Amino acid sequence: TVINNWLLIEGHTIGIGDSIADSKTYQDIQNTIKKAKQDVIEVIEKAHNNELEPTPGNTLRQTFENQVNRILNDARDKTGSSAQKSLSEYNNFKSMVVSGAKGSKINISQVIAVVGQQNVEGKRIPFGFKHRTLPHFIKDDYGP
Amino acid sequence: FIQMSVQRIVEDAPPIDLQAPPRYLLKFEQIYLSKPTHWERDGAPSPMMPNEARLRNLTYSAPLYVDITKTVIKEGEEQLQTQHQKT
Amino acid sequence: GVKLLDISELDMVGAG
Amino acid sequence: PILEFLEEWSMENLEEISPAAIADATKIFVNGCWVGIHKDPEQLMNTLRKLRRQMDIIVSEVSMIRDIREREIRIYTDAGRICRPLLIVEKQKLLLKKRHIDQLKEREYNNYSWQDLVASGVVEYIDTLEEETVMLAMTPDDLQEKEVAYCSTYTHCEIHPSMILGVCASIIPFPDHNQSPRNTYQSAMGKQAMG
Amino acid sequence: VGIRFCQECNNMLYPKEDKENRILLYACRNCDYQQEADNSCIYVNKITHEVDELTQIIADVSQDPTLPRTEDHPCQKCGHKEAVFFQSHSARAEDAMRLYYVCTAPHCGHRWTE
Amino acid sequence: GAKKSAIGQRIVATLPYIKQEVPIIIVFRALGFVSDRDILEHIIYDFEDPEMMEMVKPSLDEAFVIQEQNVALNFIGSRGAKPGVTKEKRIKYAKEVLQKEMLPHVGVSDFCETKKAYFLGYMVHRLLLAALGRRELDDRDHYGNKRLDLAGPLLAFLFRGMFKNLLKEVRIYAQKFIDRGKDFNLELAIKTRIIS
Amino acid sequence: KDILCRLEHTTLRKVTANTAIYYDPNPQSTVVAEDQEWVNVYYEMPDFDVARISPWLLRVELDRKHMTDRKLTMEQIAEKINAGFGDDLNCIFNDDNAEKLVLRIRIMNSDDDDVFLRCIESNMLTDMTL
Ligand SMILES: [Zn+2]
Ligand SMILES: [Zn+2]
Repeated sequence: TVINNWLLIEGHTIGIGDSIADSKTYQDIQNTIKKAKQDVIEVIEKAHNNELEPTPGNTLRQTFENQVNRILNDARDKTGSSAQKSLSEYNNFKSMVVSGAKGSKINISQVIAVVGQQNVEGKRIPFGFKHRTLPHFIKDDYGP
Repeated sequence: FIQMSVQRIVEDAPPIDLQAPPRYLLKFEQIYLSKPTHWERDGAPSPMMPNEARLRNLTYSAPLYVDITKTVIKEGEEQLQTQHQKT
Repeated sequence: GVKLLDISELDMVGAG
Repeated sequence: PILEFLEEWSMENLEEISPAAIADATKIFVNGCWVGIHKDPEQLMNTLRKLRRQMDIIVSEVSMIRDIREREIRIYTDAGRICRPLLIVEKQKLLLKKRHIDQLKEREYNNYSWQDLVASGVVEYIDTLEEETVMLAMTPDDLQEKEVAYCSTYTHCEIHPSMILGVCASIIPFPDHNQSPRNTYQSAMGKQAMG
Repeated sequence: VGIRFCQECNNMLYPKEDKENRILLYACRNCDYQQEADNSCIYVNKITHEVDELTQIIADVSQDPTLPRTEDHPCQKCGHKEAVFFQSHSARAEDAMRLYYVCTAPHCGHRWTE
Repeated sequence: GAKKSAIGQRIVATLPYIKQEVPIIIVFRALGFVSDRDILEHIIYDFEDPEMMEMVKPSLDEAFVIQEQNVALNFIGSRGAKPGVTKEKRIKYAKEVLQKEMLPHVGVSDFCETKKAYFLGYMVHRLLLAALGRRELDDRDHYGNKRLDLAGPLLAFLFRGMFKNLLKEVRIYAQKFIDRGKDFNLELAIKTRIIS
Repeated sequence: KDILCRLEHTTLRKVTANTAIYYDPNPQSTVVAEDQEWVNVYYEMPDFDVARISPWLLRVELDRKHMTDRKLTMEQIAEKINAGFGDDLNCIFNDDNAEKLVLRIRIMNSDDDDVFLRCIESNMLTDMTL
């Protein structure tokens, strides 16, 4: 009763301004994504030239998948952390997350910075078509 | 389905041939569909509008007719071939 | 193909 | 008519070939029935696509798939196959031009409609089987413009990506900004909505 | 490796030993037909199976629009710059992301690997 | 065991209206191809590929005892759903099953047997390309392998069986009158409701 | 890693590159020229060949990579095979001097004659444990 009645004086909301980050934050996120895509391309080129060596206990496909998966995971959480640092104290997403009322830090990162890797049965999207995930790509394309 | 498949289904069905004696043969050749029609208590055809079918709990259906050629052979080297139109 | 019949060519055999 | 056209062309029937000639030739299937073989598959497929795009002997819904790696040409004509129209692309250019758009602007009082678009060989129906043999552009404005090349050989181009959605999912405003379970929930709820 | 057929019934020639001469003969069963077996090898199976994919690659894949094309690797038989590159994507072409390359020039179906 | 895989893994085929899987080369001899070279010509198109040949060795070895079309037809007929008590009925039943039930889309006339043989070769050829890993296994939920029966094909499916019932009914009525030695009226023969 | 190799199940097929059933009726001779050298190294002294050894030959190649990885040597595979089959199979092996790790097998000279070796191959590849 007491907190609900005080909230009429305080009030609490959520809006577009709570999901907006400054231009510097967007530029940092885009730079992180460009770096991640570039190093994924380098890993792909190492794999194509037979320069990538398999780790103990994993085949070469598993080694490549582990490398690119950890790459995209660290890129995603770095972008999410940078977006979290950009949050103001009046930001309502942060107010609802720090209180534990609803949501999580991953929700803020996905709303603001990067939704991240989409996984099916614990792997990246499989080649439903002939060596393709969709008709809009070229065959044997393991890019993000 | 209506324009082609019904015709092909009737045509590719085996012709009927029977014997006890006089041989009988039956063959279906051509198919006809009228519009959706309702027959009242007296039996008068009228065009069945679909709203009437909704309101009166009828079935919005059209009748189906077929031309049936019956060829009877009375084991005398003759074949009497009578064609019932719109059966 | 299936021929269409107008309502006037339907004889009153369904009532008989 | 497909069998008649292929017999008119150099497709060799299975009855009139020794098995020695099958290894170096491409098998031809029509509705899954192996009809014969053909020794120059590329120009055959060019001819078939030319006939389909002109609404010649091949109707629009007939779908032709060339498995180059397995040397097969499967032609399908039966019902039940799902397809959708895609704009044809030639030399990184849409066959759709401003003249077609001008004719379609006066869709009334001109008798120029979608069927004339299909007859002009600008847009063709592609089925999910043939999509495997199709390199498709998402939007013509950027995906096929000259740049650092990703793919310089586009065979088709989408009309608009938003048409992947169904009926109840297409009334969602900004569905690409949502979580997809909630797109599904709205697709259920619009069915349940008053009106 | 060699597979041999009879000359009267064209049935499969099974290897057999003539111990009276200690000689291998590819004999037809149910046809009493015999040949001088000179291959001197009756069975083989490549469990390592490092079999070449350039043998399995068909040059007509140069015509595929969905495949990736590149100018980085010129052809070694005609010097053509454009080439189509792809992976085996097959069992017995075991897990390895290497690229096999096909010359895009017509009438030059040269295959190679880098 | 010890000698099962000594010959190696082989190819069997299970057909409609047969209560037991039959070896594939027996089916080919039943179609009328007794020479092994003719069969492998229908199966393997590149005879300079040893791997396909070692794949088809044990299938040939299993069916080696049968070496004639009539023997293979008797072999198939003995294993039918309703086996023939005599050899003639067994061969006739196997011939009918291969005529009408085995790959009918290829054809139903006897002269299409060659086409059927070629198609059957292609089928096992595809299996070999799956066994050697040269082709990917086809995916079941790949929607290119699907078809949608709409109102049209579905109503055709019903109408076929219902027209069968109607023709059986008018057959019974006409034979009832024919066995009695008298003529029948066609209008009364047709039970309309069987469709309606 | 040594203990890991000691307990992880390794069969013959893991370490073999390929095999081939030759004929080679005279065991002094070999159909393969490279084989003849070390076969003669094992044939100046007779080893169960004074009587007629079976005139078939089963020659297997062992992968150098898997042999080194599993810490396997040439002789102990032959010991395991002889333990499994007694002296029914006379087994010779090339001296460890090159990656071509060749092992020859024949049926005992006291001895189907040919496809029995195929049965033995299908057996030893899978079920036999190194
Ligand atoms: Zn013979
Ligand atoms: Zn070249």
